[PDB]
Amino acid sequence: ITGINDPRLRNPSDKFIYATVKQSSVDIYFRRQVELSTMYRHMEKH
Amino acid sequence: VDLLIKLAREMDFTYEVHLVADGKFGTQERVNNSNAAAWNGMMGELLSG
Amino acid sequence: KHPNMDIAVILVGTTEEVAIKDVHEKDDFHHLPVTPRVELVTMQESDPKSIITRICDLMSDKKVQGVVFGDDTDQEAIAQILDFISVQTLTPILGIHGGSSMIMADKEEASMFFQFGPSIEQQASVMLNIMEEYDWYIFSIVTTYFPGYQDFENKVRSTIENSFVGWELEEVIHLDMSLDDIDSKIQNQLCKLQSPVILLYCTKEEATYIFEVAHSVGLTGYGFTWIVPSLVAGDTDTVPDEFPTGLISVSYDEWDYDLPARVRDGIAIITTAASTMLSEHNSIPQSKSSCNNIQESRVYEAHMLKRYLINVTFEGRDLSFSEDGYQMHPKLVIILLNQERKWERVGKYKDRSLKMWPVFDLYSEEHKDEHLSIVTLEEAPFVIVEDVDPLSGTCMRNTVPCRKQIIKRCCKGFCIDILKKIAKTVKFTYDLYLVTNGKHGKKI
Amino acid sequence: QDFENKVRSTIENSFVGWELEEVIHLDMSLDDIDSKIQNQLCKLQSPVILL
Amino acid sequence: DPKIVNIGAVLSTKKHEQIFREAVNQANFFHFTRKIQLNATSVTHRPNAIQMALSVCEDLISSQVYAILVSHPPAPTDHLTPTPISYTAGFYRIPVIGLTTRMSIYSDKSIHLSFLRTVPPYSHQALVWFEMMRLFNWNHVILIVSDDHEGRAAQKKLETLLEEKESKADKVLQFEPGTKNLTALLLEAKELEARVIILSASEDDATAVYKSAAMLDMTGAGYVWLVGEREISGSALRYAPDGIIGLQLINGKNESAHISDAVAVVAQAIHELFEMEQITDPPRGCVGNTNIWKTGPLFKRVLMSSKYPDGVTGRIEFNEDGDRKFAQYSIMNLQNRKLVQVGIFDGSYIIQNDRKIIWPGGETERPQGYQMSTRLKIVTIHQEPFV
Ligand SMILES: C[C@@H](CN1CCC(Cc2ccccc2)CC1)[C@@H](O)c1ccc(O)cc1
Ligand SMILES: *[C@@H]1O[C@H](CO)[C@@H](O)[C@H](O)[C@H]1NC(C)=O
Repeated sequence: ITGINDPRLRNPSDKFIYATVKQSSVDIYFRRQVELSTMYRHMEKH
Repeated sequence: VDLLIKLAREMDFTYEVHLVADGKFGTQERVNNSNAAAWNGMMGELLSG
Repeated sequence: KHPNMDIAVILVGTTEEVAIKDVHEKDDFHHLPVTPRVELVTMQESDPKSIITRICDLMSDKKVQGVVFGDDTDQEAIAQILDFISVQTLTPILGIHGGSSMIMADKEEASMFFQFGPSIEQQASVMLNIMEEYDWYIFSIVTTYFPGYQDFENKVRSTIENSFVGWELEEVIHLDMSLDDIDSKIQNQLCKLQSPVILLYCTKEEATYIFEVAHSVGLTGYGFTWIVPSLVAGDTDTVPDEFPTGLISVSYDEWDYDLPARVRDGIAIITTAASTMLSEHNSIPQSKSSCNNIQESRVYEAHMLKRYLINVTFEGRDLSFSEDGYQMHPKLVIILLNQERKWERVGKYKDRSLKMWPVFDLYSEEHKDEHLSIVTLEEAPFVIVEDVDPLSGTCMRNTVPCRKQIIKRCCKGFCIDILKKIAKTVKFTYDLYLVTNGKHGKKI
Repeated sequence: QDFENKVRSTIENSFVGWELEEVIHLDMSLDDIDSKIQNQLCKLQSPVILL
Repeated sequence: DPKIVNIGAVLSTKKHEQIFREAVNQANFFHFTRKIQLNATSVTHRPNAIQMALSVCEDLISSQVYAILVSHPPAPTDHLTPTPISYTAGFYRIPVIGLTTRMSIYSDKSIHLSFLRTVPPYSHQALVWFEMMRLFNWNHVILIVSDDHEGRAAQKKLETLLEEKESKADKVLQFEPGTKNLTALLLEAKELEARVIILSASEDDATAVYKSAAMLDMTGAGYVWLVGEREISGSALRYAPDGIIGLQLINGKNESAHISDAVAVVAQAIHELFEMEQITDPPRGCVGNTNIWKTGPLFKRVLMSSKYPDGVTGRIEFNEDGDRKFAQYSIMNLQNRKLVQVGIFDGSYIIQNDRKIIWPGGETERPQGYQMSTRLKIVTIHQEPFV
């Protein structure tokens, strides 16, 4: 994973999972922040 | 814990510890009207006391 | 043995002296255990004294156990008045049209009052669905001190927090119509807001003043758009043109079902509640109606009726209420002010889901005119078609809708983003779909 | 606008990125019931005003 | 030519009606009668809400009242018996002024938008408590409220006062009315370190509160009690604990002083009003008018801003909600199981009467609060590296 901004994240795939805990503060980072707000949803899955 | 007891030797306080019921630390949630309930988890315990 | 209930209904207005009398009440669904006994009365123009006097007058010894109210009027206040009588009588009252249907302050729990207008919360939800459909993400709210504020602000807050999209709430404004202004204090605030999409909430009369002031401020023009709840549009029969054109608002449809059909719904609800309450306790709901004296004994027992009456179903149709007394999900129509004085329908919305007709560049611009539909094809990375989450029911984040004739597909990618920035800069709206024959152009 | 023009040259020539926010032209003639001057003036958010 | 401008009111007794008319005539005599004259109309309280509302639409509004005054009836029925008028006048935006309604539910402009009063609500009593809290330096307290618009409003007001400071919710405790046993909630209260308590409830509820509180011996020293006027009064007084601190609004019982003053203010407001043009008379009679009265909100605006600081009741100014400002209360103490004035509160500053301070249990002087907690309850989560 090249960076915090990873094209691989930016290029999400159903085939390549990226996983987190719902209600983890990271999720709060995803919801509160507008700039990456699109990217949150892919993480939300699984 | 070692930090806490380090403080406890440093600080006048005495400590009793219990883990929060919810596995989550805390997050805002629940009902719509006004602002309702409070963030679930240990943080919620802190405000609740 | 024979359990005949006592009921009364009133119509105000109707644009007739000799308003259509007793059109309904004709036996339908007679199977229901209690048969209705109906007394119908009409009164021409509304008053607190006239209505209070008449409703108590019909109460007399008559002992009516239910009332339905209906009006030609645009008046907000009426519902509350009848509600007050209900609080006093503990006699159920509901209304099928106009002002009674128009929203009101949160009803006293002990009190029994119902409205066939939509819930404030529901309406706010529909307003949000409308904004999401056109993907207008950034918006502000102008409100007034009229009841339901903060139930509305809260409802918007709840509805907004949950969604993934990076929408922006810019400002919320609370201005008292009371302490009416020399200051044009409303002008002084309203002038501040820069946001493109505005939700307004107030009494029918207040909307006029706020709009004249907005016309002075320059808020009605050119790219800004306004969205409104049931109250302002009211009947929709009469429309001061002080309201700007392109004004967007939701209301109940007259065309789908006429007022007598609606009254039939009300009667059906009252007698169904009576039948269910009967089935439970085998007990007559009938009670002494007279307001002047103390409320009749065992009327205090009536609470359970409300408990029974909240959800009622007949004709394969649900009347289910909400704790506030608005019906849970009446069918609703998305309406716009067509050029000139027309209120012309744009959308239909029901239960969970909403459907709207126009594709693109919705809604006579001085700088420029018409609308542009666009076609594309899927290629990676540049134009990517994705299947939208079925649970969500509509596209998420950067994804913009595109349709393919063969089903809604969600397009996002390089072309989508470049197009999006371009649309933002040149300021026009557009409809996007997918090509069928031959993808990128081919010569045979 | 000659005032505007002189300012446009003076402000423009300099390397610095100062910002002109709004320029407002209002006729004292056709005196207002509308408080059109209030309606314009209320809008501007800038800290420093040349009148 | 003279013009007769009517006023209307609902009052407890015919004697008070005569007092009303007398005050009105004093207003006429002392202000220009050539330009304008004031006329008085009034009616006794009716048994139900409905007879009275009908009275307003028929007996009063037919006289074209520019404003209405209202007072609590001789035997209070439920509460907020002057609820209907605020609604009824409100339709036409006719300003209403209550004399005796200290009820808080009228403070929200939304539901009652025509309502003004010559007395502050029970919620505004918190102004005292904050000042009280301010003097004694207890930042830590506990709040016990009944669950209703009244209690919640009190909580909102006090918390809003605290918001200027770092927000202080030391603890807050909500109970629902009509509940005879409150013991568990107080058991929860003792655990909280802060030893000072403040409560708002109805008399009947307060009986239960003190009854439950005495069982757990929270009435003892090291604990402080602050309360509303209603709490010290009635059956609640009988079961009340010693050393409690209490409040009584001045001239709260008297309608008449408030009558003379309210009418004086109305007169000043009108005479100030007619200085303005594009005025319209209020609607003649309830019948046939579905429309509001455009002047009414303006009449409200001037009337809220209407000064005239010299009055029989005290200083007069009105807050945003139309509630009165700068009212005066008399602090009360329970010494020897009897009510005594330890001090009196007027304006924004408390005043200390010569009487000795009493605290609950035996104290010559004992301002004690907050104790200290010798224990820390610590919480954690299951995270592998640090736990
Ligand atoms: C809600 C209305 C007052 N509201 C309550 C009383 C009702 C008249 C009535 C008379 C007799 C019996 C029952 C009811 C008329 C409507 C007012 O507060 C308001 C209006 C608009 C606004 O921005 C702020 C406040
Ligand atoms: C003055 O009040 C009396 C009631 O005492 C009433 O009869 C009369 O009509 C009133 N005058 C006006 C002009 O309203």
